[PDB]
Amino acid sequence: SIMSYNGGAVMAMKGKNCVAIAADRRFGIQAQMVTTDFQKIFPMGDRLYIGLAGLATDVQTVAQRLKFRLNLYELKEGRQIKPYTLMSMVANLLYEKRFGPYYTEPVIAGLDPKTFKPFICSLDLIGCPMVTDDFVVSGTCAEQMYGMCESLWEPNMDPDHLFETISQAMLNAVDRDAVSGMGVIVHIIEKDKITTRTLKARMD
Amino acid sequence: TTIMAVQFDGGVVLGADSRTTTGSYIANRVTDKLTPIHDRIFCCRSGSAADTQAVADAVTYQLGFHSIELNEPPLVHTAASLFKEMCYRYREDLMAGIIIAGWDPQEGGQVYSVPMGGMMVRQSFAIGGSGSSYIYGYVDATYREGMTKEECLQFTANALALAMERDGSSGGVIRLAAIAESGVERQVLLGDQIPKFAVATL
Amino acid sequence: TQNPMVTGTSVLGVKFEGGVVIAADMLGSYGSLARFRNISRIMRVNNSTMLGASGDYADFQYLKQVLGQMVIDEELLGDGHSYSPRAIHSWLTRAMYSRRSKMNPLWNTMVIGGYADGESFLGYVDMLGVAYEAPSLATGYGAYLAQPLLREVLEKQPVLSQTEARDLVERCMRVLYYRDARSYNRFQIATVTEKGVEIEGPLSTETNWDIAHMISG
Amino acid sequence: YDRGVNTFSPEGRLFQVEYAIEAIKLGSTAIGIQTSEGVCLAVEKRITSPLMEPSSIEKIVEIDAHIGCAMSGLIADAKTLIDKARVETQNHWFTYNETMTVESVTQAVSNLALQFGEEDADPGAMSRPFGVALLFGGVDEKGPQLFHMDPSGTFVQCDARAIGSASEGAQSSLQEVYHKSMTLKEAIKSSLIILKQVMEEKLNATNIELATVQPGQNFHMFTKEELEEVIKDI
Amino acid sequence: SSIGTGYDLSASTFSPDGRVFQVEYAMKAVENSSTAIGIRCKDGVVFGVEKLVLSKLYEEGSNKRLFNVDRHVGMAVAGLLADARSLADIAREEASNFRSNFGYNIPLKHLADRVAMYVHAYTLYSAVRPFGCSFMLGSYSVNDGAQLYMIDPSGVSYGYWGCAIGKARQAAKTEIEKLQMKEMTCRDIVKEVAKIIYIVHDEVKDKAFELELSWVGELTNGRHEIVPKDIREEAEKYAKESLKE
Amino acid sequence: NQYDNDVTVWSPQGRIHQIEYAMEAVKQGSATVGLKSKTHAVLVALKRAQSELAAHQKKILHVDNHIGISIAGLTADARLLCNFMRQECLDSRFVFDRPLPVSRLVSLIGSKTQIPTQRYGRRPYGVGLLIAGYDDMGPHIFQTCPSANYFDCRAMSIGARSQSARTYLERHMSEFMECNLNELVKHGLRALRETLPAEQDLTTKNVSIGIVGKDLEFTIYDDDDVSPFLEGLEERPQ
Amino acid sequence: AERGYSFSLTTFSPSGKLVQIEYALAAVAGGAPSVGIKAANGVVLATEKKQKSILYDERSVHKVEPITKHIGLVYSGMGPDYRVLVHRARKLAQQYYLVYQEPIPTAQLVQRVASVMQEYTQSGGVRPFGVSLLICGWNEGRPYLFQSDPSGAYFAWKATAMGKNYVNGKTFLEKRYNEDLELEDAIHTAILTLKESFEGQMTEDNIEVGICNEAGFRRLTPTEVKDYLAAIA
Amino acid sequence: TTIAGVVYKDGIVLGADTRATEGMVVADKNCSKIHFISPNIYCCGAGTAADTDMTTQLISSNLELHSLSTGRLPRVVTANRMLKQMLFRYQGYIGAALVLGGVDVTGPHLYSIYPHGSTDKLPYVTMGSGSLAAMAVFEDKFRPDMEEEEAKNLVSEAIAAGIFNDLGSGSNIDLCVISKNKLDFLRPYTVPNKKGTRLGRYRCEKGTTAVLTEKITPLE
Amino acid sequence: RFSPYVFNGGTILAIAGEDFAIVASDTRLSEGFSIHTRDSPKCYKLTDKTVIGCSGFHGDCLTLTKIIEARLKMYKHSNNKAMTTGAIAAMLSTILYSRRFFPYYVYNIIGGLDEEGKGAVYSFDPVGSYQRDSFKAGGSASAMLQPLLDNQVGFKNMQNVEHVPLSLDRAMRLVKDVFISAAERDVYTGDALRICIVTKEGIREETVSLRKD
Repeated sequence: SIMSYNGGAVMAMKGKNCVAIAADRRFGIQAQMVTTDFQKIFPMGDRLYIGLAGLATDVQTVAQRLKFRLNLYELKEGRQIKPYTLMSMVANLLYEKRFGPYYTEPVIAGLDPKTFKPFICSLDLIGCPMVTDDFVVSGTCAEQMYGMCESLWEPNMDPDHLFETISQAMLNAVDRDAVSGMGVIVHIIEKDKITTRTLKARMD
Repeated sequence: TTIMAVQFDGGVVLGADSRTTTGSYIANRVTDKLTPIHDRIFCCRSGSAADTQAVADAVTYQLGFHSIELNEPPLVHTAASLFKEMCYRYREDLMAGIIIAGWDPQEGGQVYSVPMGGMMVRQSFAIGGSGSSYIYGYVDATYREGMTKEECLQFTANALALAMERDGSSGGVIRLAAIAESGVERQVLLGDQIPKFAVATL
Repeated sequence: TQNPMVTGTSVLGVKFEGGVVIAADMLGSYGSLARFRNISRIMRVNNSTMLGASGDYADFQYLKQVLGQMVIDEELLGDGHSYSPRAIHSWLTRAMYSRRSKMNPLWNTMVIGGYADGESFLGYVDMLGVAYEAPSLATGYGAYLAQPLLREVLEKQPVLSQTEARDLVERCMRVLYYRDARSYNRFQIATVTEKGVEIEGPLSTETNWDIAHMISG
Repeated sequence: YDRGVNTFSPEGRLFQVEYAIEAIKLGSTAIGIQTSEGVCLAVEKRITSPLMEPSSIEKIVEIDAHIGCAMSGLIADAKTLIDKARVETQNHWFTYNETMTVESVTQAVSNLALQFGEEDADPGAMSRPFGVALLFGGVDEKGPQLFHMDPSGTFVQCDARAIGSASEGAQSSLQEVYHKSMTLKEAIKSSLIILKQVMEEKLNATNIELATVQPGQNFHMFTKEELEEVIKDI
Repeated sequence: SSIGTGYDLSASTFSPDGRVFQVEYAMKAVENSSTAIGIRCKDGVVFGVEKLVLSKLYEEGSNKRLFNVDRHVGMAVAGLLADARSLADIAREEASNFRSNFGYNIPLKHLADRVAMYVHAYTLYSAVRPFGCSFMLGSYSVNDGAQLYMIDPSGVSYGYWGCAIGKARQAAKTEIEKLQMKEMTCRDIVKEVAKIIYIVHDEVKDKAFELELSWVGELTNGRHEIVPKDIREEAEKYAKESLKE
Repeated sequence: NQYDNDVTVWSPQGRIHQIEYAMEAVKQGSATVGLKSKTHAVLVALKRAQSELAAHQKKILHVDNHIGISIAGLTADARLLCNFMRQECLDSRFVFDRPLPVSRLVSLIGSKTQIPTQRYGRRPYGVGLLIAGYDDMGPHIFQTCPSANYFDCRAMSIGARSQSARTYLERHMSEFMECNLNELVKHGLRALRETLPAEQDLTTKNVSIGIVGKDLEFTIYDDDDVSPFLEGLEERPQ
Repeated sequence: AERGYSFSLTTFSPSGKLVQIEYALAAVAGGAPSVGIKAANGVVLATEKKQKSILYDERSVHKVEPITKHIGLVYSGMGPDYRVLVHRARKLAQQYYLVYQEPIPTAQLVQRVASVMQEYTQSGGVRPFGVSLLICGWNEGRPYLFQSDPSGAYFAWKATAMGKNYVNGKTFLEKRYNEDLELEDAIHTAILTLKESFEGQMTEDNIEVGICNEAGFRRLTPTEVKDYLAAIA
Repeated sequence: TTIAGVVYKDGIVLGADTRATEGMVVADKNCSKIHFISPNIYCCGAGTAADTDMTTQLISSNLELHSLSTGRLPRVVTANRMLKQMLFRYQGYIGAALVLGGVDVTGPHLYSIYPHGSTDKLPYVTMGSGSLAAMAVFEDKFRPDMEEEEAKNLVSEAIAAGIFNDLGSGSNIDLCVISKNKLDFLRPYTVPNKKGTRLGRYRCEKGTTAVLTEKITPLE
Repeated sequence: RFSPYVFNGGTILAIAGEDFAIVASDTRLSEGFSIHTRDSPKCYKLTDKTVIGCSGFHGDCLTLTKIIEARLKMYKHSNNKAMTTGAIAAMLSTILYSRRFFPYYVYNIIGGLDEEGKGAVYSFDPVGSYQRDSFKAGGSASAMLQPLLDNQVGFKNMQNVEHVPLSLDRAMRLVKDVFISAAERDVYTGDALRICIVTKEGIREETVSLRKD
């Protein structure tokens, strides 16, 4: 498959007044790993991140064109973008290529810049949006991530517990996938700060 | 699908089954396959539902504008020619078997066939659709020059009943419509109103 | 046309003294179904030429329309000029080759007959643009069944009368009705003389079936 | 008062074409002579400063090994036509494997005649006529030929012809001295003589250019020394 | 009735009194043209044209102002000739396309409407100029009857029993209104047409001329045809003799 | 003067001045004559030279085996039209394998030339043509003007001082239909001759002849191939 | 046949003026007057919808038009131009909604419409719009009132007037109006500033009013306008 | 996916399930399949999710423009025409299967719209992988001129049939009731499905995840 | 599906002498196992010094022929002269290559005189690769004709035999002989044989009978 050509995993998780997004760090071509520091999570404003898994080229390209349109948005209007709005923007961007799609399944995680209410979502390769109140996953180890997230996720979690949960989910899901891993990175974001961590992970 | 049209003196008679299938499943067991193109011009559709609906709408539009611009009741041959043009020009992209029939103050009651190729021919009677195959013989041995309107009605009713009995892609209810200078008389034969034939026993 | 639908089979043609005769059954077949048993596959193209078509009937109707318009357009001028049979043949050749080269052919095989300036004309045009002249022509199964008979006669008596030609044509059509499963016992004969183009109505072929009683011995 | 570029005068002419003809009358004068031994083309360089390198002034160019061209008027406009002519000859060679006739090349360049206009045209079409007169000198199956072309598009074969500011005088002088049996030497000599007559500066080796095309020899532009040997015999 | 201060240089410009002078000038070009008349009776339509000969060097039947637009539709023009020919080509193409798309011969009123819309299209923009011609279309059918329409440079199209265009328009019309064409036959009409032409002709200002005559009716099975040399010369003789009174 | 500069502008009196000014371009060209018998069609044209050291302008062009033309006016427009006619003839032979009827070629020229007399920024063709042809209806001489109008002539002449030729031709029309080729070309040459002062006359240097007929493809004669025609004329003296 | 003039009809004068724009503004300052007031909890638009006969059906054409569910428009100047701009504005709003799935901010709509207006001052073969627009909107809690002129320039107002006597209406507004007004009081002073010009008996069918609170834009019923025109309610 | 629609005495009942699957894995347990077209017109969507989304949104937009211009409430025929013509133009490459229902000046109207552009006007329709079960329910228990609660019960029953008999369907039931003077966008109708209560606490305590790198970024 | 090509058979031969050129072909037009006609020669006179033989797909043969005619006329109009044989060869090369991605299914052999009056033969491939030859056979029976001509005209594999130039007489009887043998072994070759002789005098045409089976 095309999505499995580079592999990778991206997850987002809701908390109390916080939110989390994580991704593995492997960039490989089929069986061969090329790099272990590949960026799959991109800041789209303060307290608003997007996670892109799938074909590495389209990860980078979608990220870049997204930053393009986003910067234009934040210039024309005098405000940072709302999460729903970013989701609709990405959806539009992906559906523009309905018959020649980018091979990425984006995940959005952020807090409403006006309020603080956590928001998460995921989209098709052709931009079908899906919002949940618990978690979203995308990647070559989707079934694994689902398995972990359905068993670990509690509703009203505090930053530390959200962290531990999303970290264990990502680690244990990725460790049952051959083309995902070589490290995990987690952004846990709350109203006042953003914590970025790299997990101790297997490198095989 | 089984469609049928018979021409008589004062006008024409149209008949169709009501079964629309997607595979072996019946998406619609009560389809209207007799479609008004003008006040006294109808078409019988067969083939792709999307194709025939689209084409019929387009022809209705064109013919409406045409009739307004001429300030005259449109010719049946004209509607038939419009169908012919569309069905021939896009013959590789359409799957449609059409029967255009109606009345016209200039040439009276008329029936035209526009089969899948895009050719057009006038006929005394016309049949079309999957089920038509099973009633070619019957319709050939039962037809008779100079039928009355009610005779043509009973005729199409019988033929369609037989076809529907034999063809799996045909069935449901029978829709009839007589067209003449008088106007349009539509009726529906269902259940026991549908002609029955003695089934072999011993 | 990529997939022919309603089709007509063989078309026959033969030159004779001061004229040309063309024959074709009135059947439009839908695969193996004898669906439309009363259509003409012969067109009068002005007063000195005529056309017969095998293959897709819809494309034949299209060609009939275009040609008709051309003839009308020309006769509007009244400049004492008219399309010769050879000219119609040339045009048809160019058209078929053009459609062929666009990979969107007219699925027809056509026989053009004509009489002009004291000479008989008989031309064959393919759907690929293969065209030629000959004293006798037969499309489809006629090319396998009728043409050997026609040639057999014409290489023992090159000059035929109208009657000899008509008889020959009737015999050939009979053979076709015997051996072609997509023919019909109802045909037309079209003739060009200096008097113009005549299209004789529905003719039947007499058939013999005595060999039905030669089973055992 | 502004009118279209394709407007007729009540006399039946195109204003732009006529004004272009007028624009030629300011050009450097040029002389062509046709002869059974070859065709010669001579033109004054019109150096306006000692600081200007005169070798960068070419009013005579090679269209092909058997066809040369001398130009007068707006040289910038001439460059386009020259290139088009060369391309034309090369296309003809490519297609038919044989050289172009001088008349054919001339006709080709003449096809770009009244190909100007405002409305109903390509966005890369010419807005005005070419303000240039041309003299084609060549050798083919019909022998040595010489043709003349003006912004009207009308081209004609000529035995001896002058274009430029001193066109009339030079043409008269040519008429007085031309006969269909001259040698190439007499032709070149005559050309240089009349040129010296009409030129305002003193004729010398770095003041004009001269080129010949003979049946046995490809297009040749005369060197400085080769020019000196001729100017010697004034 | 004569304003020319830039208000008459384009068809995209109204005059302050609500007029388009370019169209009026084209009409004026029609007025300066030789006269052509057409008349409709109970079994068809007849056309007559006063074709002025500018030189004896021109052949008989040069510069015809009678056209075959369709096998059932004839056309008579007056005004700038080349324009008339172009409009004839337009009419022909319209009729052809109608046949190809609908299967039957185009109704005359419809052909008229179409060509007239085409003509009107040239009276709106500065990019093009109005047609310097007026024309008549004649036709006959058993299902429609005999029909005669007229179209002017503005794009106006009307149905007539009798009509005329060119120099002697009104005089010709006065001569026409004396006829009871609703009861006469084309046969009887040809003579009257030729007659009215010979009357209306001005032999002093205009030198020699040639008479054009066109049939279209039940006598011709609906085909627009030229009047035979016989009937033509008969009508001409009738005219010349009727001219001496 | 405000109805002078655009072809899309009618004058208040029903005229188009650009068309007429274009017509004036025909008169600026050297005279040419064309006449027909019942078997042959002949163009005769007075060539014309700038200076004595320049050859004489081509006046007769070949179009198709059965059709040739004589030009008068802008030579560029002449070559334009010539290429158009050639292409149309080629098209006709390609599609129908029969030569293109002369009257139809002419009609096509009319259609093509009418177009730019109605569009803004466009100009009429500044050239008049005489067309000699032969088809199924015999010989033909046609005349085309910048006004996009055309005429079927029995004989004609256009260009500078062509009124004289027009008069002469108008005198001897009744002879033409029964003349032989030599006599026809003779008459054409006389018609062309009357367009000159008594000082100058025809030569093998300033005359081009073009003939087409039932037994002869369109052919152009000039230089020494004209001599057999001229050497057979009456030295018309003042 | 037709193509199009490709040159500007609007050009700089030697004084540095875009004459056609100022003439367009002259066309605006000759039309029926309109008033707009932003009032803390809402916005009011009102205009003189004075017909020319009793034959005119005033229940057929409107001057106060909705653009979406939260944005409204009125104008001063030429009607047809306004109608064009209304269609265009609605289209723009819907494009925005299709891309962002979020109702268009009033300022953004104003900017886009203004861009369209600017095009017709520079593109070929066209004259500028003879219309000034007043645009009201509810977005992000706050209320919004903008004005866009034929040059394509726009301004945010607390309150303003356009059309005939717009200067005196403007002064009247500057004095007899200020912030912390409820929408009701704003409607009151709006009909009051329109009445400073409406020559004749100002009925419930002589003027048109539209409101914009955080419940959406809507046109006031003639009944409600009658109740307000009772110099009370 | 199981979507259905029915015509009752006072209007129209639309029904849908809420499961969204990617392959044979449930991605969404609470997907909204009932889309807003106009205040009086709604549309259930099966087939390619993105295509139904964009199609339905586009038509909603164009219809808002239409009603804004006309000043009247949109008709259902209009929605049907726009949808079917757009879909036919794309020759089935837009995988939108739709149940379109609404109330007009001419009354209640229910169409089913197929991705190729064919439509059917019927008193009851079903679309989706679970359409045959729902259709069975309808063909067994449908009568003309039902009352509101009866119709709601019938539709919810059909959607339930789909939910429990089709692997493509599941979770909750959404209804949308549209009458001449009421709009009941009940979401969801009734969730006949529940995750079983967690028997364990797999809660991880702080420090149980080893960290290699940390970086705190203060905001504002 | 649909194939725009069909093989129509036909054999073609051309020989170049010191002062002559022969271009010969059979007259049979066939398709599949049938005879379309027995009177359809593959030779076409282009100029008075040049003849071309075209074998293969008949539709392309016709089309190509007419294109060549039109373009000859065009060169004449444009240059006031006729095309030389070499010029026609080169032009043909370009015409054939213009269809590089949808070829004319035509094997062409040009035979005529150059400008020195000497015999010239040009052989082509369907995309316009062309060379000059002393003699060349193309078409169905090409492989039967070529080796004999290599033997009797090229004197290949012949020891102590005088290298006398080919006379017209001998060339003619050679052409007749090879076509007679080909008619025996090739089912596509037969019915009749047309020979075109090209010399300063012009173009002669001779017709010989072949067997009709």
